[PDB]
Amino acid sequence: KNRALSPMVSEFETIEQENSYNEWLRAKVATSLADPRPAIPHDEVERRMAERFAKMRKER
Amino acid sequence: ALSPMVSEFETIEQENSYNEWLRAKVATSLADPRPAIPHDEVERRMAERFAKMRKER
Amino acid sequence: NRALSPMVSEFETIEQENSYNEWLRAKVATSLADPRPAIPHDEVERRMAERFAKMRKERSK
Amino acid sequence: NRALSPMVSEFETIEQENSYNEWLRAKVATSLADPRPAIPHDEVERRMAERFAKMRKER
Amino acid sequence: NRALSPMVSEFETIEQENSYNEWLRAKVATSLADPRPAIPHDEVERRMAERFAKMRKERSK
Amino acid sequence: NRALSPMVSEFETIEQENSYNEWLRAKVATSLADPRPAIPHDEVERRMAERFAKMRKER
Amino acid sequence: KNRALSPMVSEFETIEQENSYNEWLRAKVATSLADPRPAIPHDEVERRMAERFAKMRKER
Amino acid sequence: NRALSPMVSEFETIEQENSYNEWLRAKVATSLADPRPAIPHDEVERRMAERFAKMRK
Amino acid sequence: MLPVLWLESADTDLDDITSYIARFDIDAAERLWQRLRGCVLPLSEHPYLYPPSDRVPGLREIVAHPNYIILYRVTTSSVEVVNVIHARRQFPLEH
Amino acid sequence: MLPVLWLESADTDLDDITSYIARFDIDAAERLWQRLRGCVLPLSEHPYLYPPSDRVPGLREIVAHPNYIILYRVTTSSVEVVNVIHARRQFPLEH
Amino acid sequence: MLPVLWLESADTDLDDITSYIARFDIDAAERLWQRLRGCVLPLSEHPYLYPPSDRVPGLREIVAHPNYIILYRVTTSSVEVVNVIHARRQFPLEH
Amino acid sequence: MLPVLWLESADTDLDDITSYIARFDIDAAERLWQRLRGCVLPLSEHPYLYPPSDRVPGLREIVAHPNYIILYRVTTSSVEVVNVIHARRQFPLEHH
Amino acid sequence: MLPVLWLESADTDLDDITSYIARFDIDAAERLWQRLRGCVLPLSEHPYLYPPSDRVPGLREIVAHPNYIILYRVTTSSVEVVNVIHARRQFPLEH
Amino acid sequence: MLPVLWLESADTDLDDITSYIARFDIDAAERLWQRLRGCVLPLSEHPYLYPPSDRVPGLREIVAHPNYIILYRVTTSSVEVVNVIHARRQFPLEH
Amino acid sequence: MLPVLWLESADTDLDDITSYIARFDIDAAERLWQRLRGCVLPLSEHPYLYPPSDRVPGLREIVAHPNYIILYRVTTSSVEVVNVIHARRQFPLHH
Amino acid sequence: MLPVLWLESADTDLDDITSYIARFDIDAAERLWQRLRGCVLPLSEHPYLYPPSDRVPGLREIVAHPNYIILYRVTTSSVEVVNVIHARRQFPLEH
Repeated sequence: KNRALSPMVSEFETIEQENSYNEWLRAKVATSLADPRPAIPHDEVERRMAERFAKMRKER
Repeated sequence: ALSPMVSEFETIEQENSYNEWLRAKVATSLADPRPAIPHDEVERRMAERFAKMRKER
Repeated sequence: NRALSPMVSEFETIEQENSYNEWLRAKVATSLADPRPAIPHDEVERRMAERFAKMRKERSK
Repeated sequence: NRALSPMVSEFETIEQENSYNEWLRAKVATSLADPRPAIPHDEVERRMAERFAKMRKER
Repeated sequence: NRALSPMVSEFETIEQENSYNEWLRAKVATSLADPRPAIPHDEVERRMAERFAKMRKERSK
Repeated sequence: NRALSPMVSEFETIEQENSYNEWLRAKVATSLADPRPAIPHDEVERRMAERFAKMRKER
Repeated sequence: KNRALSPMVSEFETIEQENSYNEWLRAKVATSLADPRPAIPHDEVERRMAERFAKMRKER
Repeated sequence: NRALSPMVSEFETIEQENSYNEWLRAKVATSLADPRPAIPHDEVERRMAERFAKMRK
Repeated sequence: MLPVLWLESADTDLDDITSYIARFDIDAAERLWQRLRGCVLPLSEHPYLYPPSDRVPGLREIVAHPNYIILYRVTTSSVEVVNVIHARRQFPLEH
Repeated sequence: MLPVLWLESADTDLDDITSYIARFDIDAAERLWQRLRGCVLPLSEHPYLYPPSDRVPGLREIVAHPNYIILYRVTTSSVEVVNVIHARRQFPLEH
Repeated sequence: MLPVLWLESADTDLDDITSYIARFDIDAAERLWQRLRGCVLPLSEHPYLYPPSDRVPGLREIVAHPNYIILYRVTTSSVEVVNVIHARRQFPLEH
Repeated sequence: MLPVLWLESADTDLDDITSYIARFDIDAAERLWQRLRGCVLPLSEHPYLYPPSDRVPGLREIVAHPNYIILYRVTTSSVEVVNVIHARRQFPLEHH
Repeated sequence: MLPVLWLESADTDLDDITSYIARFDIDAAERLWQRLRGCVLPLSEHPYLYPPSDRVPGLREIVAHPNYIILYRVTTSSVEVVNVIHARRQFPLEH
Repeated sequence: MLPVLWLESADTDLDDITSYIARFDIDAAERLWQRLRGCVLPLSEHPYLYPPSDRVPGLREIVAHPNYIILYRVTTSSVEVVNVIHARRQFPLEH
Repeated sequence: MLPVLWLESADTDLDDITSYIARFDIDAAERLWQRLRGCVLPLSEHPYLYPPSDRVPGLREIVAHPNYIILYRVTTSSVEVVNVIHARRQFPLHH
Repeated sequence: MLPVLWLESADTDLDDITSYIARFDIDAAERLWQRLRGCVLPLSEHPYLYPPSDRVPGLREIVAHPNYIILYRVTTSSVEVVNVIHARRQFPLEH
């Protein structure tokens, strides 16, 4: 039995929504932790973001 | 017109209405003459309110 | 009353724990209600240091 | 030995207290001898979280 | 006075550097003589916020 | 190009600013492309000390 | 009574001299902790030091 | 030459200081020219522990 | 270190929010109080941790929960919690 | 001090979120990245600021914005950002 | 910082505990006073260090020694030591 | 600040203590872990908050609970939790 | 942690600098304030980061921008921002 | 911490700058090196202290002096000083 | 992090030491102040670099120069420099 | 973290010094080794703590004891103790 949740007691609208989300989240994390690529320094994420925005703005 | 990926508000008129409510709520809150209470008095009240709730069941 | 494991509680039974916690709030409630003022930590240090001075001079006759 | 006052000691007698302390040093010696690397706090968090989950579930 | 390379000094002459430094010492001495207490950083932000807002209203009218 | 106030910018015109920044970007791009290894800071200190020592002895 | 000390073994020439120095130091510390004046921020010491050097150099 | 005050310098003359610093720069240059590998701090600890043990026999 | 203090409006916000949630789920109410309390007390050593508010100049906002925001200010002598509000609804309201 | 690193998955998340928001408002995208950036960099000096995750033991959750959560872990050698997710929907999705 | 103060009843506790102990082992009475003194002094700079009390809401408990607890509260202006009690016996009694 | 780490011995003690208390009262076990965890994490910003141990040189003692002590030490790079023990009894030591 | 305060003269400097810059480019004035603000708040946790000033003994200078310097000092109880000036010209003045 | 390294280009920059200044004033050149030196070494414990560069994405700029800027980057294993340039002129060059 | 403070006695120590040296060499005295200053400010982020003094219980000694020792202590709220002495002779004997 | 290594010359110095002292007072030899060891071990987390040497460029000096100096340097990959010398006498001397 699904239950509706008040928007002052949950960011989810039904317990099914919430349970589904937490299972998706746990799965998303498991996948990220299993990737074998090395982690990147914060400032390279900076570089990538800076250039992505630059790319996006070169359009209109 | 705001995508829920973009904003916790659905439009700019509903955002601005919330922000004006907030600003007025704060103004009111800051004007009150009553003294601030230390954090641990808040803890004491919170403990009392939960205790009262749990009893009444 | 039913015994508690000494890995579970610092009290031997539940009655003994409740007896303690009621005593404790009663002791606190008294302390907070006392009209006398609070004293700086330094005064407690002095009082204590003098209370030991007296003790050891006493144990010397 | 002879009994210590419960307001003076957490041990019932001196012999009991010295036994504990020798036991305690033995424990510390073993722990520092363990060749395994220390784990970050947040991995202890996750081991605890799972040990409570399995306990609770098996009930 | 003696002229200075734009890569030796941020000032053009030694005269202008000495004048600046005396000016700055004077400014600081005034600042620390002001009787009024210091204000929290977030009050400076509040004022900065409202001044920028003011400037933007005026600029749009 | 048009002049900017000395309070607003450390360049006198937009043209001068843009020039500088594309210069800087080029400079950095070659620096990073250099195949040689980075040197520890104390090696830089050693070289600076000697560079100054030379300058002084030449009065 | 006294012993001379090797310059490789001690920064003092004599154990009477080492002990004299250490009692002097304990005395010196004790009066410092007993002064009732407040401690001053590091930067104020820096101000005091700057003005003393500046005075010294002028006075020459 | 020049004598030096014991509160100005850990040396007594300006040559003794110059002599020491030349000797030091020499000692270092030799040290850096030795072609042997550095040893980890732990090996120095074990060596020292053994040297003291021998000395107490 | 700055001491942490709540304005009284902020405590009735807390009273209103947990009262309301508790009509549906007391544990959820008590879990939220535990979150809010744990967000606020480290402000005594990191008062500038959270960004200035865009909407209320001079205040700072904590997003404590996807549904709740704490507004606080850093004064000369203390950290004051000013209000606790739902992040997307105008709640709790004005009694 | 622990250095701050991002897992490649977390940066993909970043790329997915900002590109979608930019379909509507590039400015808002930049603002959110500016917020996310500001939540994680003080972890370098205060790794245990944000609370342990209830849903993913071993990680900690930053509620950076009422719609976005950062998941991170404190390792022996670094703070790693593991994922950036929408707080209410399952987004960014799989790839 | 907050100044540390003792309620008069705390100093009576501390008096009653030290005199009882010292009619056995006076150096033990002094060692304990040194423990309690050292537990309390850092409260001026870290008043929220010790956990909230579960049995007396609004106070905090220091477990200074396996047999002794310090109860204190942090105030608008001060840290106040409220009582010093045995942790398992009801001692000291009032008088 | 220093990062906080547990030696595997300390994690084992923590396992032994909570599982044993959990034979009787699993909430009491969970409350104790919450106390121990909250005693340790402040050490990251104030490693020297507790005085060196008289009986175990090199270590520092936290009395987290009238029945439980945390032993820890400060190193060049970290705060390390070394053991978690009963304050009064020789507990825990598994018999392997 | 030392809290960050501004002397009123430093806030006047700030008012005059941002005003003058905004007569030409208001977005540059806002960008400069954001740089100044970001130079100053890490002083709360690292007050001795910047070099002691050689022209004004007892203060320290941040070169926040090729044209602007922040002069500040570390007191018993706080970091105080004392003045914000142009690096090359005798500006802001008079008042 | 992260150890501090210079790219060979930065040391050349540094040689070009000090040698040029030393044509006019060798003390000024030595003071400037002492300033640069003291800006760079604290990056080993606070690498994220200075703002991202808006001109060279992925680096950060120290305004060490109203005329000189240090560009550095924070890698996985080290802080790298990348270049030292004049803040307003295209100086020095690169060979 | 703790603030660095000097007891008035230690600044008198500094005054006399540098005065005496300056009779012979002002530059030597100025270089010694620069050394002493550089030994003391890193105490702010690492108050406990130096081990407890064994001849002055409560204090820690820095050997700042083969002829000068700094005695300091760590309090609940600050690093305090207590005295600056000559390492070998009983020197120095209001500000 | 950078590993702490000794050059063979440094260990020879340490052999030469402790053996000399041990002919008079072996406990003093041990105390000195304990002191040098203590100065050097934090170098793996604070390699730049001690100041650049004036007389040997590229190295740094620890005044470990009024009579003894440690010379060390920070390489790409490590901290290397280079020599241990008497602060005042040319000792130990060559082989």
